[PDB]
Amino acid sequence: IPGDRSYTADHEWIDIAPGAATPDGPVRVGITSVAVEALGDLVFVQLPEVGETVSAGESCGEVESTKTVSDLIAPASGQIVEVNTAAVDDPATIATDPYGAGWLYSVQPTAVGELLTASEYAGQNGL
Amino acid sequence: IPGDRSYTADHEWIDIAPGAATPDGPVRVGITSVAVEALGDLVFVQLPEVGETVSAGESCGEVESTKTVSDLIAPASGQIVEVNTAAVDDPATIATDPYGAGWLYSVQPTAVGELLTASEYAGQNGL
Repeated sequence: IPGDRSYTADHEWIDIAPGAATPDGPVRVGITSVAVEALGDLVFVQLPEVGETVSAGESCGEVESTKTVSDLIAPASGQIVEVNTAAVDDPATIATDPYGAGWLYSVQPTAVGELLTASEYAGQNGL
Repeated sequence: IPGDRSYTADHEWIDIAPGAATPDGPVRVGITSVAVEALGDLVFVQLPEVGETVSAGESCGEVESTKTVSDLIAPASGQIVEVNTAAVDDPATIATDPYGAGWLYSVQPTAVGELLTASEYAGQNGL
């Protein structure tokens, strides 16, 4: 659980350093290693469209394994700027590298929901 | 993670002790605390019917939160002897006590799938 980003109780991360101001630029969002182990082998991923406005705490897509369908819950309100199409196309990549090449989208934030540090999130997950 | 029972890579348990002969009695199945953490607050459970024959590794029911639907994958082949109507009627009970009052059903096993010890299952999930 990289201490270089922030996390949600719903097992996502957003690349705002904990304590930091929300950047004057697009920040990537993804799922945690704990979500990967929860889900199993990923088979389908549905992302918001580039240019859509999402809201913190609202369901804005899904990740899906052979056994589980799980809603993506936006860590931040804002406009979607990029989607990681390599991730959608080869969802096995998300499981390989959830904090790196497996990022799911980037958002330009106007607001953030409840965010946890890596320590707080690790603690919620018995780590 | 109670050391007294067996676990699957899909985040269930079954009350067969490590190295125990597959028993003459019915044994309980349920989900692990890792499963609960991942799912969130549970709002709906679908279990197999009493009298139904299930197959190890086959999807035999479902647990559901507001954000996730997740298939129950049978740890064991066998006949469903009993279901926890209490947990189906009050699924919050499952999050509160996944290894005790939150058990889901009991099965009379004729076979078992891949099972893991408490420690092996802990090691896969970094606990």
